[PDB]
Amino acid sequence: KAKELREKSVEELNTELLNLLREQFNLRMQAASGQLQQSHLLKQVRRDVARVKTLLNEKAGA
Amino acid sequence: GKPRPYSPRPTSHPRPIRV
Amino acid sequence: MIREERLLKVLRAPHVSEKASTAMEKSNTIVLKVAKDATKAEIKAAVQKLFEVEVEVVNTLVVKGKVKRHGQRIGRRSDWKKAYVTLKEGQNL
Amino acid sequence: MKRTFQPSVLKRNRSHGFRARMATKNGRQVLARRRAKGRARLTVSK
Amino acid sequence: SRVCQVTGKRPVTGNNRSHALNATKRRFLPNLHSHRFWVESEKRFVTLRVSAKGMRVIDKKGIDTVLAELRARGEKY
Amino acid sequence: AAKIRRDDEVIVLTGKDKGKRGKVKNVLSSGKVIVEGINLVKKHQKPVPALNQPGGIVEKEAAIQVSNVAIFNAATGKADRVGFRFEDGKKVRFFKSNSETI
RNA sequence: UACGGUGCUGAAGCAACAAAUGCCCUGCUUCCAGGAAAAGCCUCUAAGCAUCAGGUAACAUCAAAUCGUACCCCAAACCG
RNA sequence: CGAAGGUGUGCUGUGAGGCAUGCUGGAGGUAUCAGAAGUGCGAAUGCUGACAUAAGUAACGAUAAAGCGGGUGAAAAGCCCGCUCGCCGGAAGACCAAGGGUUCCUGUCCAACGUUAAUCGGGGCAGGGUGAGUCGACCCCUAAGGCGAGGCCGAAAGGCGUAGUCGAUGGGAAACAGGUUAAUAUUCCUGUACUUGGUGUUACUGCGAAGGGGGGACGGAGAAGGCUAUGUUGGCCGGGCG
RNA sequence: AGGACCGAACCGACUAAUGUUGAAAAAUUAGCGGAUGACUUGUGGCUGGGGGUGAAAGGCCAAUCAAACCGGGAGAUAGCU
RNA sequence: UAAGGUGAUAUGAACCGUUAUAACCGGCGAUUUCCGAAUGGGGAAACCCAGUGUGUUUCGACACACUAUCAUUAACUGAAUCCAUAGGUUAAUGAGGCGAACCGGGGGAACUGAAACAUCUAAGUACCCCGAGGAAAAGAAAUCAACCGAGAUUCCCCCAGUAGCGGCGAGCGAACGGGGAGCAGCCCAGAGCCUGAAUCAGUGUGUGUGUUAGUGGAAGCGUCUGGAAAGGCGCGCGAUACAGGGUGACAGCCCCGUACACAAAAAUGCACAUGCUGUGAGCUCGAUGAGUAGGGCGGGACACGUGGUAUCCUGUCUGAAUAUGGGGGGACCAUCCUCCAAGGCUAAAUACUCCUGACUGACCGAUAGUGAACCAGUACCGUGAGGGAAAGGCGAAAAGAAC
Ligand SMILES: *[C@H]1O[C@H](CO)[C@H](O)[C@H](O)[C@H]1NC(C)=O
Ligand SMILES: [Mg+2]
Ligand SMILES: [Mg+2]
Ligand SMILES: [Mg+2]
Ligand SMILES: [Mg+2]
Ligand SMILES: [Mg+2]
Ligand SMILES: [Mg+2]
Ligand SMILES: [Mg+2]
Ligand SMILES: [Mg+2]
Ligand SMILES: [Mg+2]
Ligand SMILES: [Mg+2]
Ligand SMILES: [Mg+2]
Ligand SMILES: [Mg+2]
Ligand SMILES: [Mg+2]
Ligand SMILES: [Mg+2]
Ligand SMILES: [Mg+2]
Ligand SMILES: [Mg+2]
Ligand SMILES: [Mg+2]
Ligand SMILES: [Mg+2]
Ligand SMILES: [Mg+2]
Ligand SMILES: [Mg+2]
Ligand SMILES: [Mg+2]
Ligand SMILES: [Mg+2]
Ligand SMILES: [Mg+2]
Ligand SMILES: [Mg+2]
Ligand SMILES: [Mg+2]
Ligand SMILES: [Mg+2]
Ligand SMILES: [Mg+2]
Ligand SMILES: [Mg+2]
Ligand SMILES: [Mg+2]
Ligand SMILES: [Mg+2]
Ligand SMILES: [Mg+2]
Ligand SMILES: [Mg+2]
Ligand SMILES: [Mg+2]
Ligand SMILES: [Mg+2]
Ligand SMILES: [Mg+2]
Ligand SMILES: [Mg+2]
Ligand SMILES: [Mg+2]
Ligand SMILES: [Mg+2]
Ligand SMILES: [Mg+2]
Ligand SMILES: [Mg+2]
Ligand SMILES: [Mg+2]
Ligand SMILES: [Mg+2]
Ligand SMILES: [Mg+2]
Ligand SMILES: [Mg+2]
Ligand SMILES: [Mg+2]
Ligand SMILES: [Mg+2]
Ligand SMILES: [Mg+2]
Ligand SMILES: [Mg+2]
Ligand SMILES: [Mg+2]
Ligand SMILES: [Mg+2]
Ligand SMILES: [Mg+2]
Ligand SMILES: [Mg+2]
Ligand SMILES: [Mg+2]
Ligand SMILES: [Mg+2]
Ligand SMILES: [Mg+2]
Ligand SMILES: [Mg+2]
Ligand SMILES: [Mg+2]
Ligand SMILES: [Mg+2]
Ligand SMILES: [Mg+2]
Ligand SMILES: [Mg+2]
Ligand SMILES: [Mg+2]
Ligand SMILES: [Mg+2]
Repeated sequence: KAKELREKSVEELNTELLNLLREQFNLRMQAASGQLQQSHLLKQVRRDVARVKTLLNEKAGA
Repeated sequence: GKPRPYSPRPTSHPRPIRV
Repeated sequence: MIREERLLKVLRAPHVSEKASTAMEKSNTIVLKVAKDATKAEIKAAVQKLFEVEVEVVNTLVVKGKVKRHGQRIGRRSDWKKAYVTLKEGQNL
Repeated sequence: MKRTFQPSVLKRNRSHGFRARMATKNGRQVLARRRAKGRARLTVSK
Repeated sequence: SRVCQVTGKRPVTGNNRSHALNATKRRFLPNLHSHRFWVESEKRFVTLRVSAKGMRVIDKKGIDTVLAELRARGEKY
Repeated sequence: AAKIRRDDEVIVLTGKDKGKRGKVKNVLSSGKVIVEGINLVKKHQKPVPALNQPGGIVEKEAAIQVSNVAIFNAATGKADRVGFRFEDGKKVRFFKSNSETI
């Protein structure tokens, strides 16, 4: 996901961040409720948000 | 061993004075 | 107007207890664990946008973490914020 | 009997607190000594 | 502080010596005087805190030259 | 690199189970390896209510120091030492006293 | 009645007298030892602004955040 | 095929000592001849740890005081429930500030803690619990006092202080009764209120400050009248006939 | 009217007994003095060690005072034990 | 670099990876809350409250940036007051705080010793303060010497516990000269000629060589005792590797290493090379540091306590000659010798170790060694500064004792 998301534009990567943050809220809700056996999903999305925010800074200039 | 000694505490009787 | 990015970081969990259960069936109120820096306005914006329900008033309090002992080594649980979120007449969560 | 320690958090902080220490060079030397010794609590502030 | 602006003379420490040669610490203070000097460049009076010795240096070098030295060292007058 | 790896067929050089041959099931970071049917121990398993209903004196394999097992050459029919070479880019493992890649 | 406590209904609900150290009272009387400050508030204009800003009133709508709130507190929880 | 160390035994030298070996122990030890010393302990009211003694002695912390039945339990003088008795009641009741900080409530446990036992607890463990436009803080405002741009002063460090800026123990907007939780409530609910500011609309219009004036705004003591909180009695209503 | 009188709260501390390895490193009990004042008390502030403060006792300045406490000079020095 | 991974107590859960995007290691980036110099104002540190300007607004509001102080410089502005100056605003650049020791400077004890004590000592020590650097300081003779000469400074060994100083007590204590380490000389006080030519500094760009990950790395079996072999016994083998560590008892050959040989995409240190920018060499002529030297008074520093006391520093009052001149040669004078103050710069030998790597010990081995082998500057004590512990070992393996 380090080369795939790098092909995307800033106008295609912000919406992607607004899909992950939303997914992270849904997983955080499911986890607290008692549902979700797949606890590893929490880390995948948290690290995926990091990747996307990292590329946003690279696209900006820094 | 021995514990740290106490600071002065009230005394019941005056030491007798011999003079 | 508050960013959706901020509105997705203020609701941590639904709070499960007898008082939360009673509040949800008596005073149509949902008890949420929320971010410690979240405001009543941010809670009232997030619930409306993420649960698609109509919010009347948010009441908040800060729960002070307990001092617990784990193998004669003193520790302290983190303080967290509790939101009593009152919905309208007929909405349901 | 009234004992010597009569607690007041305001007086404690004003007399011995972090900002009181920082206000004078001698107070800053207290902090320097305590950091050098490696105190977990520099002042009463905590 | 008790510092001559011209020369830089300041309090120095020495001893009082009695007949029996008892040494007690004393200070030697400069002969400081606040004096209004007339400059023939800035048609103005300049108030310098100066030693009696510093006033003799101004009489010898001239106020213009001495004020130039103060600006060089970066001392406001 | 590691001279002994997972799936490798090894022989035990020292211990109660000396001469016995087995496959390494896993390698621990503490320089120890689990070899199937080698360093057997009789564990007294406590009765758990949640996961695994019964107790019973369970027979399982204990870790053995990696320096207590040698790679089994198969050809010679005895313990051998592992060396390292470069045969077209990749780092491979070879036996000592014959010189054949694994 | 799970003997802890829930559900349901509901009479009279007035008067007289007494009465504070509380209220009227930041009063009144009197005395000498002669009894904070500043803002909110009210009012006045100056520079300035001129059928604009702003002011007043009514009506409508919106906002009032944040932190404390448990519990002990003449005491087994504070200082000893 | 058993090192050091430990513990017996035998032998041995003038002594400090030495040698051998049973048992314990389970991995070190070290001849000889030299070399170097943190090199030898009974005392120092020595230092640290351990353990004695007095001694199963004194004491168990207000002389307000208990008794019994039932319950739970392995066990009940102490816990729970009931009846009685006694004690406080300008407090030994109730609500706070300060200070403490979970001690609150529930379930569970009784090693240690509780001067006894403990099923109990402010003890252990786990879960719960603190809801505000109106209460308080924050906030606006100042007091003593603090800090203090420039400034004045001082060997250095620094000291003092102006403009300022902080600083409550004082001044400054507004909510009440009833109901509710195991544990919060002027905060939740019900009923009925109130305050301040923003925006918009409509009408009418001199608005505007860091400045001026008013106000805020103040002592001790004493006295009297009018009141209410509150109490008492009667009436009223419900129940009672011992 | 009052540094007026009697007397609770409140402030104090004259006497006695108790206690003295205490219930308590200054108290308890019974009496006792002041109790509108040179009164008492909450909160905060200021004064710093040869210095403070003292209706003055060398009193008090964190259970320490004819020179606080803490660290340093420091292993002061000790013709003494 | 890799077949294993998701730090520890600490399992489990859900997973990731196995020929390369798992994890791990290194270079370079990104992110980097709040407090703290803390810097937008305030404050009882980790909190409270703003202004300004952008951009976004679902009109409820939201996001990001900037706003300390002082110094210097520049622009604009600007009093009493005519010019002006002070003052004000804005911008740019720098500073601020922290840190073991070493270093230079500003201040500076007393106990103690003198068998009392005051001169003296302790000691320019402790301590406080300011400032700097990787070192600092010092430094290119107004120096010594002795009629012969030496040739900046610093450090070491001698000279020597000598000469001296000294209530001539207690004590203090040189220099000359010699042997070493190291070695380096320059610039301004100025005008012209000629030209930017020597050389130290940034600046990229190549070249080697270090550093920050790593790679390969020899050779052993049988038997005996035993729980286990690395031990005994037998017979082999490697050695530029028998340093060291680990492995069920003591292993050159089981493992990790070790000798030895290799390694860098990226960043960076040092040393050469080569462009660019600033810097200005060389030659001739001239100049040669004044409230200064010296003096009187009071102190201080010189081993040197005022003494017969040179020399240095200066708080105070004075005050030359300035090369045909001036300083010194230990009172002072003459002679002779020697040097040129009152401007500055300068590497090396020297000092130190908070911190990093390797290696070493007739150093300690749990009351020792750090206070701390252990979740220690912790618990605990104190209002505070500050004080300040105790506490290591099952086993080879948890096989940590089912029933
Ligand atoms: C106790 O002795 C001290 C001296 O150590 C005093 O003298 C004190 O006053 C004595 N007290 C009694 C009650 O005699
Ligand atoms: Mg002893
Ligand atoms: Mg509400
Ligand atoms: Mg609240
Ligand atoms: Mg009264
Ligand atoms: Mg309450
Ligand atoms: Mg009590
Ligand atoms: Mg030994
Ligand atoms: Mg030997
Ligand atoms: Mg000894
Ligand atoms: Mg002994
Ligand atoms: Mg003896
Ligand atoms: Mg005893
Ligand atoms: Mg007896
Ligand atoms: Mg008896
Ligand atoms: Mg008895
Ligand atoms: Mg009792
Ligand atoms: Mg009973
Ligand atoms: Mg029992
Ligand atoms: Mg009883
Ligand atoms: Mg009862
Ligand atoms: Mg607790
Ligand atoms: Mg309770
Ligand atoms: Mg007990
Ligand atoms: Mg409890
Ligand atoms: Mg003031
Ligand atoms: Mg200033
Ligand atoms: Mg000031
Ligand atoms: Mg204010
Ligand atoms: Mg107040
Ligand atoms: Mg309650
Ligand atoms: Mg009434
Ligand atoms: Mg009276
Ligand atoms: Mg008294
Ligand atoms: Mg009494
Ligand atoms: Mg009287
Ligand atoms: Mg009376
Ligand atoms: Mg006397
Ligand atoms: Mg005292
Ligand atoms: Mg004294
Ligand atoms: Mg000394
Ligand atoms: Mg001593
Ligand atoms: Mg600030
Ligand atoms: Mg700030
Ligand atoms: Mg403010
Ligand atoms: Mg600095
Ligand atoms: Mg003496
Ligand atoms: Mg003596
Ligand atoms: Mg230098
Ligand atoms: Mg000559
Ligand atoms: Mg390798
Ligand atoms: Mg090898
Ligand atoms: Mg063998
Ligand atoms: Mg062994
Ligand atoms: Mg000259
Ligand atoms: Mg002179
Ligand atoms: Mg002279
Ligand atoms: Mg001279
Ligand atoms: Mg001379
Ligand atoms: Mg001579
Ligand atoms: Mg130790
Ligand atoms: Mg031991
Ligand atoms: Mg404390």
